[PDB]
Amino acid sequence: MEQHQVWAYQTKTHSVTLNSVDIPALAADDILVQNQAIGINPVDWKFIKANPINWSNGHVPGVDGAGVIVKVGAKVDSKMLGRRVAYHTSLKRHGSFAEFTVLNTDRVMTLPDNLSFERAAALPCPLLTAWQAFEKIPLTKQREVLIVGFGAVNNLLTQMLNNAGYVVDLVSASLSQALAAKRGVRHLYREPSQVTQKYFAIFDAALVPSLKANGHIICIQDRRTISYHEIALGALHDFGDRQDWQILMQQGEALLTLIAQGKMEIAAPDIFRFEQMIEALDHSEQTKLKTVLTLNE
Repeated sequence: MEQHQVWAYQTKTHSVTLNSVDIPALAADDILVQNQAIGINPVDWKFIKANPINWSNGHVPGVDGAGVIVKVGAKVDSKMLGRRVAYHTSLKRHGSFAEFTVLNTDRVMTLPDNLSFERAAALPCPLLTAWQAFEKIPLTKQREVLIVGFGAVNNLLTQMLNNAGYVVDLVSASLSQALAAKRGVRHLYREPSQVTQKYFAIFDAALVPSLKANGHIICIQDRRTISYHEIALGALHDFGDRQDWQILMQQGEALLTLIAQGKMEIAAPDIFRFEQMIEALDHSEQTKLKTVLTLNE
C-alpha cells in the first residue's frame, strides 16, 4: 500500500538496483497504473549506459509497460479505473521499471481484453514508432521502398507498408526467407552492398544515391529536395498537445486490436521475472531479442 518496488538508476555504475520507495500521490490529470508487464527497449539500456539526459541517481527508467489503472487524480474520469492499458512514457519522469507508474490520463491505450499484458508491454515503443514512420510517406505511383535492418520496429513497419500497397525490399544478414516473405518482403538483401536500384523511400547522406529524386529518408534512431524525416516517439511528450495524443492513442488502440485478432504478427517476447531485471537488461542488449518482464510469475 504505502511503498513499492522500483529499479533505480545508479549514475556511478550505469546500472539499476532494487529499492522500495513511497508510492506518490497523483496530480489532477494523472493515473496510477499497477504494472503487470514491463517492456525493455533499446532506448532504456542505451540511456542507462550513456545517461544522455542527466538522470539523477534514483531515477526509475523504462519507457514501456502494461497493466491496470488502480487510482486516478481528481480531474480524471472515474471510468478509467480498472482499465487494462499499455503506455509509452516520458524518459524525463519515473518510468515502467517499477510495480507502479504515474501517467497522464490522455497518454495510455486501452488493451483488447484478449491481449496479454506480456504481449502488450512488447508493443508501445516499436508499434507507435513504426506507425509514425509509416505515416510520413506519401502514396504515389512510385511504391518501392527499402528497409534497412530487422528488429521490432521494422517488423511492424514492413507489415504496415505491405498492407498499404508498397513494394518493400529489406536488408538483413540473417532474417529467414520464410519470415521475410510472410511479412511481405519482395527482395531480401543480405548486405547493403547488394542494393543496386533506387527507391522512393528508405527507412533506416550516404543513402542519397539509392533514392529517386524527391524521395524520402526516414531515420528511426534512439539518438534538400530529398525529404528527411526523424521519428522520435518520446518527443510527443514534450511537443504533443491533447489532440495529438488522443489521435495517436486511438490509432495505437486500433493497431493493438489488429494484433489481438492475429492480423499483424509479432514474435513472442522473451519473458523474465521482475526480480531478474539485471539479467533481462543484459539479455535484451546482448541478444537484441525483444524482452519483457512479468510480474505474474
